[PDB]
Amino acid sequence: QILSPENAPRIGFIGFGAMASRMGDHLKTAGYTISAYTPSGRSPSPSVPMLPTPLALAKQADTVVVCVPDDEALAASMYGENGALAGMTKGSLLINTSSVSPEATATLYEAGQKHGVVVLDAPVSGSTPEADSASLVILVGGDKDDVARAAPIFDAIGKLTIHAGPTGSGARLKLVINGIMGAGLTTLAESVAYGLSAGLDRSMLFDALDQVAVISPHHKRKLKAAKDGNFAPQFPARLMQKDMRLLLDAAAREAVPVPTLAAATQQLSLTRRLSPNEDYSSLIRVMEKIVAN
Amino acid sequence: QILSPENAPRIGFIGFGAMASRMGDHLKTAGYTISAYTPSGVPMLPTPLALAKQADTVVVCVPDDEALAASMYGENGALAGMTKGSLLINTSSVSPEATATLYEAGQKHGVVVLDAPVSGSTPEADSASLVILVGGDKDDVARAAPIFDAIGKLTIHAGPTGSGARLKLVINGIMGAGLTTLAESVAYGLSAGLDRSMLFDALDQVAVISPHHKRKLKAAKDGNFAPQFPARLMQKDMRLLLDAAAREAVPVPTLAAATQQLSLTRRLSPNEDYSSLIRVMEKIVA
Amino acid sequence: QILSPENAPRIGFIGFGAMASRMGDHLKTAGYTISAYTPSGPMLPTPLALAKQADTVVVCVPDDEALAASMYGENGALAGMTKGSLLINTSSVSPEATATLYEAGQKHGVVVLDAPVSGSTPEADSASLVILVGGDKDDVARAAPIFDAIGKLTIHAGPTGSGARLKLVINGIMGAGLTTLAESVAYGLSAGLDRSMLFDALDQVAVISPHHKRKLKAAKDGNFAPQFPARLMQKDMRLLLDAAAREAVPVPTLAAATQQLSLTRRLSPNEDYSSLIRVMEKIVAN
Amino acid sequence: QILSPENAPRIGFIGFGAMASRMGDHLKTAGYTISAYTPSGRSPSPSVPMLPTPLALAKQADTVVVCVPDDEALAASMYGENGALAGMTKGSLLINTSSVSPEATATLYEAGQKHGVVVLDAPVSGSTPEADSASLVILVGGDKDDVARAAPIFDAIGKLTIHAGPTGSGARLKLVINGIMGAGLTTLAESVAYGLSAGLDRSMLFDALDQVAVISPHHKRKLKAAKDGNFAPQFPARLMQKDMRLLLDAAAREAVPVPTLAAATQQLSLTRRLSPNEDYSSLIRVMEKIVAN
Ligand SMILES: NC(=O)C1=CN([C@@H]2O[C@H](COP(=O)(O)OP(=O)(O)OC[C@H]3O[C@@H](n4cnc5c(N)ncnc54)[C@H](O)[C@@H]3O)[C@@H](O)[C@H]2O)C=CC1
Ligand SMILES: NC(=O)C1=CN([C@@H]2O[C@H](COP(=O)(O)OP(=O)(O)OC[C@H]3O[C@@H](n4cnc5c(N)ncnc54)[C@H](O)[C@@H]3O)[C@@H](O)[C@H]2O)C=CC1
Ligand SMILES: NC(=O)C1=CN([C@@H]2O[C@H](COP(=O)(O)OP(=O)(O)OC[C@H]3O[C@@H](n4cnc5c(N)ncnc54)[C@H](O)[C@@H]3O)[C@@H](O)[C@H]2O)C=CC1
Repeated sequence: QILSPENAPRIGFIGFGAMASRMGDHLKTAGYTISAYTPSGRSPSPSVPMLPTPLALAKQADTVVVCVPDDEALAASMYGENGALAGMTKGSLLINTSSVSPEATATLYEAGQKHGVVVLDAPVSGSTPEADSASLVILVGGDKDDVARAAPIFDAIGKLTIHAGPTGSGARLKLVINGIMGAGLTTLAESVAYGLSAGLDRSMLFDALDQVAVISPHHKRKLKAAKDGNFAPQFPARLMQKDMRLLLDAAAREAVPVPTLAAATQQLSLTRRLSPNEDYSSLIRVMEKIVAN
Repeated sequence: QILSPENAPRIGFIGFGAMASRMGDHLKTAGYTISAYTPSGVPMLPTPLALAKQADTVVVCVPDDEALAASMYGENGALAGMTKGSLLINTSSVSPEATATLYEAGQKHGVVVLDAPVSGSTPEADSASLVILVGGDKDDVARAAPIFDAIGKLTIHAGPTGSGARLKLVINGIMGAGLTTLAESVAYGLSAGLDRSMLFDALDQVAVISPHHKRKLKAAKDGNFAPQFPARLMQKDMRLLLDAAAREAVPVPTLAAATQQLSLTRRLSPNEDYSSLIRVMEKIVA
Repeated sequence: QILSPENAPRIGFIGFGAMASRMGDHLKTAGYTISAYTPSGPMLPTPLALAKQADTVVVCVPDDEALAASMYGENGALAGMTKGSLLINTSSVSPEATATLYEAGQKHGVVVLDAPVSGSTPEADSASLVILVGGDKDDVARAAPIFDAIGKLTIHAGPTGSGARLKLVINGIMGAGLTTLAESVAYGLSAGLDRSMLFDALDQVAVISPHHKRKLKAAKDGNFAPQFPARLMQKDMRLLLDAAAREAVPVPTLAAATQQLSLTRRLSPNEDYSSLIRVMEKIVAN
Repeated sequence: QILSPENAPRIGFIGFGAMASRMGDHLKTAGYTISAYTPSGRSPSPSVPMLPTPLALAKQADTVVVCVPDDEALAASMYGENGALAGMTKGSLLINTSSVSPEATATLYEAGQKHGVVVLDAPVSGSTPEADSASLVILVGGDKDDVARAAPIFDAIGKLTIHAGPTGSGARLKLVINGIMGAGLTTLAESVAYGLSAGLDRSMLFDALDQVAVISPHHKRKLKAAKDGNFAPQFPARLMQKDMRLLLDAAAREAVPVPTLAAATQQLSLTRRLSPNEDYSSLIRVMEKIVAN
């Protein structure tokens, strides 16, 4: 039952990008055999065999991990003529680490039920540095017994597994954390922009904010990087802004007013428009440029 | 000219509330003689003038621009009682305009005014772990160092006059919008069916919430909004920041949204901690 | 080719609510034979059965999910229409749902016009709707008798998808127009202005739209009988914000308005979306 | 008592810019004698006598009308030995048409009481085209008997006098109306921007929006001008954004949450930063440039 390497050695990835490839390396170290599918056929890992379709990927894996950008990519690869779900055996596990909507999560869970496949919604908190060090925090929705089955996989890629509740709970908890992260950055960029506009020395201001208790450790790391103009993508603007769009849609469906998060989303739209592929913290540089002019 | 206890033993306070009384206690331990004036009435003095006449250094801790003007200016105000060459230290959270007015007025009296607001609330004042954010001349900041060292753990020299007031506004914005962001995000999670205890405990484990805001979240788990920084003062600070950002023509939509949420917070409970917005949002969702 | 009563007398509706019924009254007067399907309950049992006995299909459903439920599959409307026929979608749905339906119609040889309308139940009563239509010029001309009977003006917005997009533009203006007015009134009341003075004064200024002045007059009397319910206005705002995020366009005023309309929907989903005026009055009155 | 041209022919202006000079022409037509003071000594009407100080203006005028940009300009010319109040005679009327804060309004009313001068806060709704046609709406605070005294002056410059309440009521009603105007424009600019970003033809879209009932007559006029790129200053961004700052300060003092107005203010800050002196409707062009990227 437990998906240890002896019981279920073959883990197939649907999607194999910045996070998934780093996850795969820790799973390979833990004793699993890794394979992957991507629409392009390329991936950052040359030694990982590539399968031609999602169906072919699923037909030769014991467990499937999904790590795709959005609802549309998830639907493109799980359903249809060559979709992954129909390639899985009854009683097997699908682990979705993608950041997708509650609706996409419910659709996949239901489709899994029809095929006899248990789908865990297990998005992660942490970016590429945390993927590198296997210090991700797994946010998982599903039955306790199914989370237990996946324990060795979660343990290999992360430092902590939070059982958020039944199916859908992991996806919702991820949306919560994404909103905190996105609005924390827009808040910081706007506050820095006011300080600079009001004449504060840039080097003094960036170093002073490293000393205050009201900024998170994640955002202090972004602020230090931004002092250096370093926006190499850990979490690109295109993905952060998509997560903000998903959160605002979910909050509207629940009829919860979230004006701070809604404002932050618009700032991250501007960030994405100006540079989709650099780190989402580049809004700091955007705001600096506004006040320079 | 350094303002050590042996050189300037008498520190007189204009305003003596939660923060100031805690600062005054730490300056007493450091060896200064504390006096104070408050509108309501440590030895107390009946007027700002009387307070400044019997003090070597004056420290101001008043709520807003209006209180600052009422106690600094005029024949019974603090400046009229001060002597050329002395220092006034304003720790109040006031506008850049009020700061510039007081600096210029101080100059006419031969008094150097340091704008030295602080980061940290009553727990930080209790433990003298405040961060002092001070604007002024390098040598005047040095004159005040023993006072700043008694009440805090770090003095940040932010620049010339007005730089401390501006840096406090920056930090206020981060603090206020950090709270409104957290309240809204928790509200979504609860509205989407997440178990309350699970959600509060999970958020204590993530790296994207500040230590300050994680403390607020733990208190909110218990419905505890006893004031450390009351909604009326946080919302006032947000009003000041948004006024200054408008005068500088800097678009700050996240801070503007947070300000409106803190207006609602103040309306519903002006005196409980500003983190009570967490409760306000829980009640909306419920 | 033209869908006159002579050439295409039978118009079948998918959905038949507040606007679709009023739409049908005018098409009846124009000489068409009206039939309809709704999931509740001349009424036909399925969308398939509806389409089989209609010459033109008009769709008026609340959201993307309802559109997909009734459009697709063996019991869906498309499975029952003939190549060369035309489906007119007047529903307020997403650009994504619009594109999906257009492509599905192509596979069946069916042209899908996205023709949402501007105007509410009073304009549907008087055939005063403005039709906002995307499609080929020749397909739009085919539908002209139908658009002329239900409305006063047909705007050809561009190719397929252009009507859906133009509707989203107009929905943003309508929604944020109301939230702006509700907050401005709220500030006025909180600052002590007489309520009847204030409502009457705003009726006389040139910066409020005729639509919003009619809402303001109704709100003066506390009348929020639904013409456009909060649940549907807030859904339209959700769609617009999703579309604006997909296009990466920053729209802070529209995003703020959406959050106020989420509160409005939560407090009263079925009253007119203008009830936010009352919601804000109650915030100010405590 | 009634301030008709017969009883009180002389009207002196403190400030004489775009609005005040147009008011002056209609008062001249109604049979008043016009004089003015500006700090610069010049005005768009070269046929009107200029006075060197506010004090000198008030000494030779029966009623004084004030039309200055902001609180700071108001205090500079009302107070002190050279100010207008020092030159007015007990029992005369001061009519302030400036858009200033409720605090500045209360200060000037109390100061006028000390001098025996009743101050009416009478800002106006309407811009330069309405001033040209005397279609202004006067929003006046004060006692009904003092409003009645000023009726012939209000009638010559406007089409409707709204008695908003006691002192301070006109200033507050002007703030209400300014917020509707400002956020009406930012709403329209953002909605147009979405439409353009989604591929709608520019000419089609501007013309289509002229046909819908959810845009005000004022903003329809701005939309037509914006199609033409015409942002000649009727109401410059620097003054609109100042008015929004005043409204958001007042709303914060009243603890009233106004998120749509707050969002609009930030958009008008960007507008002012990019072009302070063009019409405030230039945000439409700003947003078009953002989507052109
Ligand atoms: N900091 C981060 O980057 C984190 C990202 N996430 C989430 O994890 C997911 C993956 O993120 P990254 O690896 O950073 O993205 P990425 O852009 O680096 O990788 C995307 C991968 O998915 C593949 N892909 C695209 N469409 C596909 C389809 N239809 N079927 C299968 N594969 C497809 C791409 O070829 C690529 O291998 C996203 O949902 C993201 O929001 C979660 C935690 C943190
Ligand atoms: N002021 C207004 O009410 C206007 C509304 N609209 C849009 O027109 C559409 C309909 O609006 P209203 O008639 O006012 O709404 P409504 O709620 O009064 O009518 C909805 C109708 O659709 C039916 N329906 C529900 N689910 C269905 C499904 N899965 N398949 C088929 N029919 C289904 C319902 O039974 C009902 O007959 C919405 O997209 C709305 O946003 C557009 C213009 C103005
Ligand atoms: N569309 C508009 O332009 C409208 C403007 N208002 C308000 O009316 C006031 C004037 O606006 P505009 O005439 O358009 O501006 P403007 O800039 O054309 O006129 C300003 C006038 O005041 C004078 N001035 C400046 N500082 C002064 C001081 N300290 N003392 C005396 N005069 C001084 C200037 O020399 C000039 O004559 C402002 O408060 C504005 O917000 C009201 C309604 C509409």
